[PDB]
Amino acid sequence: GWFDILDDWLKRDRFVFVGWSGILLFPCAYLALGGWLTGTTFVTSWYTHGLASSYLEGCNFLTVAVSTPANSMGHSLLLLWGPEAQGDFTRWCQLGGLWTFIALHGAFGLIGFMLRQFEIARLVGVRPYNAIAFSAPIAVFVSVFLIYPLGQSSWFFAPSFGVAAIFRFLLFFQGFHNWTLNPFHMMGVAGVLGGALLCAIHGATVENTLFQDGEGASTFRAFNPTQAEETYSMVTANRFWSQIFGIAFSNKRWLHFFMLFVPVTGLWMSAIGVVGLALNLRSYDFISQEIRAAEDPEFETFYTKNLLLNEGIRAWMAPQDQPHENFVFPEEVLPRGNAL
Amino acid sequence: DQESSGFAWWAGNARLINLSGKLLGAHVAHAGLIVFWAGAMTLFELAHFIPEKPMYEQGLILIPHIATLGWGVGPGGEVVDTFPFFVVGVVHLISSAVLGFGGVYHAIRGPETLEEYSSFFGYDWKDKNKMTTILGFHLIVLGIGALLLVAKAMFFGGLYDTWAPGGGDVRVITNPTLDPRVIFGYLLKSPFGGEGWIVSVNNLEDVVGGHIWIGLICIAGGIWHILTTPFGWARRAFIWSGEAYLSYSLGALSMMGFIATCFVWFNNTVYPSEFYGPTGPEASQAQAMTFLIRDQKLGANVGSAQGPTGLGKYLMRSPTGEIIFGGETMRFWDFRGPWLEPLRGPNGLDLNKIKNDIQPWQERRAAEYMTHAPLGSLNSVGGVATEINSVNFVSPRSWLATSHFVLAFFFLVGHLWHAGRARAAAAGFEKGIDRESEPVLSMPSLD
Amino acid sequence: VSYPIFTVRWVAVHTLAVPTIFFLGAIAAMQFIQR
Amino acid sequence: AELTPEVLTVPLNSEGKTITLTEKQYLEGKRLFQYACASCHVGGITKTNPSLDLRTETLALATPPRDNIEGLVDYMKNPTTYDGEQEIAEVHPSLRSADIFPKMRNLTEKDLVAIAGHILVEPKILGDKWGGGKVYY
Amino acid sequence: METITYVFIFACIIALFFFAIFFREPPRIT
Amino acid sequence: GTTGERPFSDIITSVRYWVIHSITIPALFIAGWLFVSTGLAYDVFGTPRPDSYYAQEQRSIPLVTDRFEAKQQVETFLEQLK
Amino acid sequence: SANLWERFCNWVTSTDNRLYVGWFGVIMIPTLLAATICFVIAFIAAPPVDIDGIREPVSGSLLYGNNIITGAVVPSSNAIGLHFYPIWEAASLDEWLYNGGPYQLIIFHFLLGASCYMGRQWELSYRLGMRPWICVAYSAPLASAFAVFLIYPIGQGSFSDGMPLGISGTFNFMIVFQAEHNILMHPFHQLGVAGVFGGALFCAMHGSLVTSSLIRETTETESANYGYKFGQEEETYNIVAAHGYFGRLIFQYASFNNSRSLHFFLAAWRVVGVWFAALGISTMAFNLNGFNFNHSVIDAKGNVINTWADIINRANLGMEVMHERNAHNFPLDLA
Ligand code: CLA
Ligand code: CLA
Ligand code: CLA
Ligand code: CLA
Ligand code: CLA
Ligand code: CLA
Ligand SMILES: C=Cc1c(C)c2cc3nc(c4c5[nH]c(cc6nc(cc1[nH]2)C(C)=C6CC)c(C)c5C(=O)[C@@H]4C(=O)OC)[C@@H](CCC(=O)OC/C=C(\C)CCC[C@H](C)CCC[C@@H](C)CCCC(C)C)[C@@H]3C
Ligand SMILES: CC(C)=CCC/C(C)=C\CC/C(C)=C\CC/C(C)=C/CC/C(C)=C\CC/C(C)=C\CC/C(C)=C\CC1=CC(=O)C(C)=C(C)C1=O
Ligand SMILES: CC1=C(/C=C/C(C)=C/C=C\C(C)=C\C=C/C=C(C)/C=C/C=C(C)/C=C/C2=C(C)CCCC2(C)C)C(C)(C)CCC1
Ligand SMILES: CC1=C(/C=C/C(C)=C/C=C\C(C)=C\C=C\C=C(C)\C=C\C=C(C)\C=C\C2=C(C)CCCC2(C)C)C(C)(C)CCC1
Ligand SMILES: CC1=C(\C=C/C(C)=C/C=C\C(C)=C\C=C\C=C(C)\C=C\C=C(C)\C=C\C2=C(C)CCCC2(C)C)C(C)(C)CCC1
Ligand SMILES: [Br-]
Ligand SMILES: [Br-]
Ligand SMILES: [Fe+2]
Repeated sequence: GWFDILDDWLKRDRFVFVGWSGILLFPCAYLALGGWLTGTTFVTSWYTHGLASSYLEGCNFLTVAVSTPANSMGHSLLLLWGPEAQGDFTRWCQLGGLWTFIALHGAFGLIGFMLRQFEIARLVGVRPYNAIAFSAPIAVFVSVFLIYPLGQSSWFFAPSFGVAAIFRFLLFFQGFHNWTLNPFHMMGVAGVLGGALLCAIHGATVENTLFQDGEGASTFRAFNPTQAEETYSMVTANRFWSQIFGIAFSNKRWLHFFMLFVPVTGLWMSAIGVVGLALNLRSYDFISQEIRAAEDPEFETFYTKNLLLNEGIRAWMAPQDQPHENFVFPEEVLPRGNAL
Repeated sequence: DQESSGFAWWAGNARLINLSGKLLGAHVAHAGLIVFWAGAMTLFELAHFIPEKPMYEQGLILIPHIATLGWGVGPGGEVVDTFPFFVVGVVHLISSAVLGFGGVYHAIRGPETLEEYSSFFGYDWKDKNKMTTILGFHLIVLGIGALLLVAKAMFFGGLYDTWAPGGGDVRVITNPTLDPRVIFGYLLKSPFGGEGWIVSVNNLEDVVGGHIWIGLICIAGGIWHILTTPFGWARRAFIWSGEAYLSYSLGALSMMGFIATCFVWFNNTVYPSEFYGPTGPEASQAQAMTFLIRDQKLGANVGSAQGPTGLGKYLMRSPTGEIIFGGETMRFWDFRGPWLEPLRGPNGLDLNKIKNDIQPWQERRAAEYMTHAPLGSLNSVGGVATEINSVNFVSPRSWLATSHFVLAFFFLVGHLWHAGRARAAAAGFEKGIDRESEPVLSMPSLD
Repeated sequence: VSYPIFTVRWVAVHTLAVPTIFFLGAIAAMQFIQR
Repeated sequence: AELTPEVLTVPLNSEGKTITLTEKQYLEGKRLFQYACASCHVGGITKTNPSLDLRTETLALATPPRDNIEGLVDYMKNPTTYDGEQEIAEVHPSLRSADIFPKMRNLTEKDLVAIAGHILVEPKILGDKWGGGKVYY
Repeated sequence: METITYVFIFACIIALFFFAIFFREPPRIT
Repeated sequence: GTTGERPFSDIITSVRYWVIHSITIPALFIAGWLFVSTGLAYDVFGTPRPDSYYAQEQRSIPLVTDRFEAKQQVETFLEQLK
Repeated sequence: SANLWERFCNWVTSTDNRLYVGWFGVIMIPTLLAATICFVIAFIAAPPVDIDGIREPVSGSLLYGNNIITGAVVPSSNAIGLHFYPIWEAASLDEWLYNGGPYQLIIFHFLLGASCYMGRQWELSYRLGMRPWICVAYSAPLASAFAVFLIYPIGQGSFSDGMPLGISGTFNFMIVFQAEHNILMHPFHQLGVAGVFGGALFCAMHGSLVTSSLIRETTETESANYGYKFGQEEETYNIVAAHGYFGRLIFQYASFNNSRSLHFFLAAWRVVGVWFAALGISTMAFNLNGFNFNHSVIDAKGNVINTWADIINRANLGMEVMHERNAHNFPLDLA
């Protein structure tokens, strides 16, 4: 029963639980949090983005990142030993080898971690609603770091690990994608919004409903942990909203569950949208308008205005942003308003 | 001995029922700290101001305040001697030391109760008049300062008037405006674009002449609160709770941190553009101003030049039929100031004086305000959103506007915090409801 | 009681914590470089 | 070994003779620049009048040719428009600048000799991001 | 059409509102 | 509930801690500072010296043209600067 | 016997009405009704409005730009800047239209009216014995809405740039800003993303763990969401049975022991950063914009070495130029 021997140890309730997941989650969920930090202050991506990455370069926390490989690369999983660096951490490094290293690990580390909840939820024995809810970020990442590049040109145009790095990515889509007009994303928004409201509507709705089941003028003493039954009478809270916002709850059994949906739900939504994006198959235009605009120098909606910003945020952007494709944009050709 | 009988930790602070000599000497404690900053930062501002360089190109916000009264002034706004400044700065650090000296006192060896020891420097919040009285008292301490300006602009060296005949120069306000309707009319109307509640002040005497109407009212308030107990109506309403008082006296500041944040931003007078920055609108005008001269000199005829939008390239009418600067600069037609006024006519800008009368100095002054406009960056770097790294001044009018809001807001929400929970003490809900007696369980459920 | 020191809850902190104190010191060496 | 002195080696006067700079005296042209001109012409372009730039060509064509230290010095002493006449010191601050916008009062020869270098030194650095504003960067 | 649809899908969010704020099946305390 | 909790909640207060640790931090802080102080970082990752981005002249950017021999490019693009 | 008014004030404060008509409600209700019905109609047939000063009516709408995502209610004209445009001004209702008079009318009602809600949001917090800080969490909300409807306007020139009330006009207004202030390069916008990108990852858990921990009351005979009959002072979900898991997910101490710590904070996360962003915006209302790293990073010779934030720049320069083209005749945009 050596199998059960290994087992026995691993899953032994330490301080920070290890277990089977651990042989996956932990290693990968390390070189990843890791590799990020390593390059974060040490490597430059001057060979793919002719920009400065590392703090060593003088970069700022925000402006630092482990920017994706040169689009000249493709989707090659830039192995250390692959025909790329041919074996040469230094080179492999300069070739922005790591970003594949940081994504795939973070990939499998994001795997091991959902499996990590499932392990526990099974051990302590509880509904798999944690791990189930982890689909949300699972999809999201996969969508924006794996399928997208894959569906586009190179790993290049894939997100790059840094904040000003991803801040880029937003305006990228706004530029050549007009993300803000894709129904789906408008649900992603929807989720992260409805959910942020719930997290708090219910959040401050509890703190301000509960009872005097303790002594002082403070609540951190009030009954618990699992003893006395329920701190907030959902009846005294109920009638408050059904007179204020019109419709209130009943059965926290669903409130919690409805709280599961909203976010994880919508999040997933955009992820689809994004898959639309790898295929440039996006929601950019509204023909009905283009034609109604074409023949009418007097027809104008925010639809159109916005649409321009896009052209701006692309003619000015692109050249210095997609170097591999040597863009030669003469000052004239350059679109830009009156007086600016 | 608290934390167990006392309610909480973070909220540990607040212990105060009927009285407390620790909390008294705690406001005298902080009300002293505040004094410390006044001076320390002052001695940190003079410790810097280059011989002669824009007062706003250097991060000065206190020094500029001292200037408005007429200290270090100079014809035009140019500091004469780096001294009047150092006086208030150190007199504040020594003021600060004084604040320090007896606050820690009431705080550690100072007598607890204000009933056991003293019987006059002793309160109780339910004490309807004790509180009522102290009111008219600090009201009087304000009726006093409310006069400092009155004799400072009228007796010890008037206020710097950038609305002076020859230019910016500390003049001595001898004729304060004491016309009941004009000084009481200011607050009583004008909210938006038309004009500001009171951020709308033209001359330096409507202020001094009014800061006179204020030094009495509040002064005559004490002879009213110190002299009388609450009336017959206000008894009701008002939760004379201890906490509640923090709120009633608190959410007022939120109002002022706002009516302040708008003063540093718009008011040119009390906010001499020479000591602080050039009001957001002002800069926008200097923009057109410049390029209008630039272009007029190159032979263009501004009067007739038709915009590209077809509107008016340099000049266009206002919904009042007045004349005003075009471009986008239109939004700011209500703006007024000394460098422009002479180049202004009866129906707004005057096509004539604008053509030749365009004297040589107004060019650079209206040029400075362009270059240095109220816009900067989170990490200092004056210029538009995407300006390379070179200039790095961030308008004071910008910091004072940003600052005061952030605070002015939290306060409003701070008004809520207490004004509504204190409405839970006089009701006993504060701490939640009674697990057996819940008022919604004894109600004909609407459904 | 009888507690050990080479616990697993120990190897963990030492994987990311020790290299970090190497990192912050490495960084600190940069707050000076120039040209 | 990036900003060699053969690059700090600029033409001080018209005639065609040359004066070289130190890694040192450069910073000041700059430190000065920002104290002194920042307001406008940042990156090498006048904001009061975009029409005119601090580019090497421009200056060279100007009159009197200002593509030389003495010249940018002449200017910093006496300010005149492009092409000969119209002394513009009554507007554009200069050592003349009848004590106007004091940013000028203080400076000295050590100063003007350098700032002026900074202007001709830059483009040698910044390809031409020096004259072109907004579009480059 | 196009607009006729927009004003419709809308006026039902208004009905759907009226209906769940007055045709709420009362919550029972048992 | 059950907890195989090792010390922790005080091992900071540990007398042998802040001792054998008053030896480890600085033996770690500067350990890393030297990876930086030598210039070592560079040669480790390939990162350029604030002097080693563009050649002493040319205005090009060493953009890796190809994929299969990417390294060879990087080699000559490096030797480049001189 | 009490006179008629005494009745009046009890009916407005009666904890009995289907919906509370609180004192704050005597102003909220008439107010919000106004905002809406005006708008909802303007949203149908909104006559071409000319936001910017330039007489070039840009009017998305239904009977004009009949789409939901295109249209909206358009702003106020620079022309009348920060000026109050009372419908009784425009020498013709049709005037009021050009200048977008409907905008103000609605936005001010929805502004003060939703504060009334903020207000009459606590009126049960008292007229019903129970902790009042519910309306306090509604601060993260009302405020922010103001930050984008009142503050920025008092900030810049005029209501001309006040988050138009439209789907796309949103996007527009969003972009404009990101081009005029580096708000994405800001540690204030960050805090909204901090809480919003939090309340989310978080609503996901308390929802998660809470359903993940429920007794046993039906066995798929039907639903498990019946495991709580409304009104019971019991707690359908176990607490330590819950924590038991997360505490196990991330080492103990890291999972919540006390329920009070649980929830409550569930506000803590959002409302805190939600205020910040609300402010971040109210801040760039006086132009204390995001950090500037344009060029920041340099070389030895002085060659410029691009920070990431440099590209981000072009993505702004881009729009900076195109934004409101033909509406400015000079080179620097101070609003
Ligand atoms: C009726 C008697 C009386 C009087 C005259 C005062 C007067 C004052 N109290 Mg006060 N107080 C009183 C009773 C009184 N208190 C009682 C019974 C209590 C509770 C037991 C308190 C609790 C209390 C607290 C917590 C605080 C005060 C503070 C103050 C000062 C307000 C600062 C200000 O106005 O800005 C100054 C602006 C002016 C224009 C002032 C004009 C100059 C006047 C005051 C001349 C005074 C001459 C002398 C004192 C030298 C200067 C004094 C110094 C404060 C500068 C003021 C001196 C505040 C303070 O400053 O103390 C640290 C404060 O924080 N009081
Ligand atoms: C560390 C925190 C802090 C600091 C350093 C400052 C600093 C300053 N505040 Mg201020 N303020 C703060 C917190 C702070 N505040 C908070 C929490 C609020 C509530 C929203 C305010 C509300 C406020 C107002 C309404 C005003 C200031 C003003 C000022 C400036 C004048 C200094 C002063 O007035 O001397 C005291 C003596 C003076 C002669 C200054 C002006 C005298 C008038 C304005 C006072 C009228 C009563 C007013 C409520 C008292 C203000 C005191 C308060 C600022 C500390 C100064 C830079 C003044 C300025 O205009 O800034 C733009 C001003 O009008 N503040
Ligand atoms: C907010 C205003 C305020 C108010 C209402 C009070 C009120 C009080 N303080 Mg007090 N105090 C204050 C501000 C205030 N203080 C400040 C700002 C400091 C530090 C600078 C102190 C430092 C202090 C100490 C050390 C003590 C008190 C004491 C007291 C209590 C009795 C003494 C007294 O008040 O004399 C009333 C004040 C007068 C009659 C004014 C007289 C002024 C003459 C001209 C000079 C006073 C002496 C001075 C020359 C020498 C100062 C040294 C001093 C510490 C002994 C009384 C409740 C205790 C006390 O003395 O009780 C018997 C006590 O031991 N205070
Ligand atoms: C502006 C005037 C003002 C005054 C005089 C008070 C006074 C008081 N407040 Mg208060 N409050 C205010 C404004 C004010 N507040 C505002 C604007 C808000 C938000 C809108 C609040 C929100 C608030 C809450 C939630 C509570 C109070 C409480 C209190 C009381 C306890 C005192 C206390 O805890 O401080 C002593 C020290 C602290 C409170 C700690 C301050 C330092 C914090 C913890 C920062 C920690 C550092 C760390 C980096 C924080 C990370 C950020 C994260 C916390 C978001 C006291 C009467 C407590 C109470 O109910 O009793 C009255 C309480 O629970 N206040
Ligand atoms: C600066 C603002 C300020 C002020 C004026 C006070 C004042 C007070 N707090 Mg307090 N508090 C604050 C901020 C403040 N707090 C914050 C931010 C927190 C969150 C951590 C708390 C948490 C807290 C708790 C839990 C308690 C208090 C308590 C108190 C009271 C008793 C003080 C005491 O027992 O200390 C004892 C003093 C010492 C142990 C030594 C302190 C050293 C001195 C005071 C500082 C010296 C200043 C300076 C360096 C020297 C000047 C030199 C000069 C002499 C020349 C007193 C009224 C107690 C109370 O009963 O009220 C509710 C209490 O239980 N506070
Ligand atoms: C009760 C809580 C409390 C505490 C602990 C302090 C503490 C202090 N005040 Mg203060 N103050 C308070 C209430 C408080 N005040 C109230 C109710 C008012 C009414 C005006 C003032 C008015 C005031 C003035 C005019 C001045 C101070 C000053 C100060 C000192 C400067 C530090 C500063 O940040 O505070 C100033 C005010 C605040 C800080 C308000 C809240 C801001 C906090 C958070 C400070 C920064 C902490 C920050 C939040 C860190 C975490 C951020 C978060 C995102 C995680 C500091 C000791 C200065 C001083 O005395 O000289 C040096 C000064 O000039 N205060
Ligand atoms: C705002 C972005 C965001 C971040 C920062 C984030 C972070 C986290 N979410 C977790 C959980 C969850 N998130 C969930 C739903 C969501 N989470 C969301 C959004 C986020 N969630 C969205 C909003 C949904 C809600 C709608 C569920 C409910 C969970 C879990 O229950 C779980 C948890 O219990 O948290 C406490 C934690 C699991 C830790 C882990 O998987 O380690 C293992 C992975 C490691 C250590 C390696 C990292 C893997 C990645 C791919 C590598 C990337 C590394 C770089 C990119 C670092 C980025 C930094 C630079 C780019 C600047 C972790 C703290
Ligand atoms: C059509 C139009 C006009 C606009 C656009 C709509 C758009 C763009 C998208 C829809 C997109 C899709 C498909 C999915 C989005 C999914 C996303 C669902 C988020 C969910 C948002 C949502 C459903 C609700 C949020 C509701 C809200 C803000 C408050 C209600 C809170 C609530 C349920 C009960 C209040 C409440 C809570 C509580 O705990 C207690 C004790 C009491 C007493 C209470 O009353
Ligand atoms: C103008 C001017 C001046 C002055 C002025 C003044 C001095 C004034 C005033 C005044 C004012 C302006 C005032 C005020 C105020 C008041 C208030 C602010 C109030 C209030 C209150 C309230 C509102 C309340 C409360 C309540 C309610 C709300 C309802 C019911 C309940 C109760 C009763 C609680 C001068 C020349 C010097 C300067 C400049 C100009
Ligand atoms: C109690 C308390 C507290 C506090 C309090 C207070 C009240 C505060 C503060 C503070 C203060 C209130 C203070 C003060 C002071 C001051 C001093 C102690 C001073 C000094 C200094 C000096 C005097 C100096 C300066 C100078 C001069 C002299 C001149 C010029 C030069 C110089 C700059 C050097 C604490 C925190 C503990 C917390 C708890 C409670
Ligand atoms: C790489 C690699 C690897 C691994 C790795 C690693 C191991 C990484 C790592 C790592 C790490 C482990 C890093 C780190 C770090 C860290 C740091 C450098 C930090 C920091 C910082 C901070 C953060 C601080 C502070 C703070 C505060 C206190 C305030 C706020 C918050 C914060 C946190 C910011 C191997 C060999 C396998 C393979 C090859 C590649
Ligand atoms: Br636009
Ligand atoms: Br313009
Ligand atoms: Fe819950």
